[PDB]
Amino acid sequence: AYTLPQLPYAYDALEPHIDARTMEIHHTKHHQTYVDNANKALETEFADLPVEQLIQQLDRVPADKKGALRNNAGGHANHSMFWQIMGQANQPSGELLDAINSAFGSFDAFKQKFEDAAKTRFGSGWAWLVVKDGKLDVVSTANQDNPLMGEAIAGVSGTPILGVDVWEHAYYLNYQNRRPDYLAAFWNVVNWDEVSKRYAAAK
Ligand SMILES: [Mn+2]
Repeated sequence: AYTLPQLPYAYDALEPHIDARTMEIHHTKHHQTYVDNANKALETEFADLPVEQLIQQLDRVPADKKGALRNNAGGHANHSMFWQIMGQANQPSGELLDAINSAFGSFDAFKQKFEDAAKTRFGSGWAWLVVKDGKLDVVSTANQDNPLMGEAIAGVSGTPILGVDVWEHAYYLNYQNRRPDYLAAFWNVVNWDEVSKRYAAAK
């Protein structure tokens, strides 16, 4: 059903912002296990949907496969997006920048807001820039929850166009407890061409 997608770049392509050993473990170990356990939970009538569509249909799948698919289909969708919105000062332009200035006042203030949501995510989770009713918004989720899941499951909603992984596995080898330093580094590896593309597709 699902497979591990290939990275668009080498494991060391994001140095020194994210370390190569982390990129390799994160991808070949953590994401792989999300795929494995998602596939095992789908082996069911929902195994033909792409992961992005499945996680919109969780309140629908059996009551007892729901936790495993949420966590694991969630983890697959999230990490799959995550590799694609990174790439080797760095900022958006065009319509996405205009919408950022409209929703948050400025690129610099959007960053602050995105960082703050990432920092106050207590425990494991993600921070997201989403499109909701045509407008940009910053939110976060717990664990492998995704805003595509809806308000009831995820506690928030919208279509993610960018996300940052703040599970500790995402930054502990390079930054230990220093999440904020990880978050500042993350800005240097965002691929805003890809994010601009996702914004066009979702507005
Ligand atoms: Mn992760």
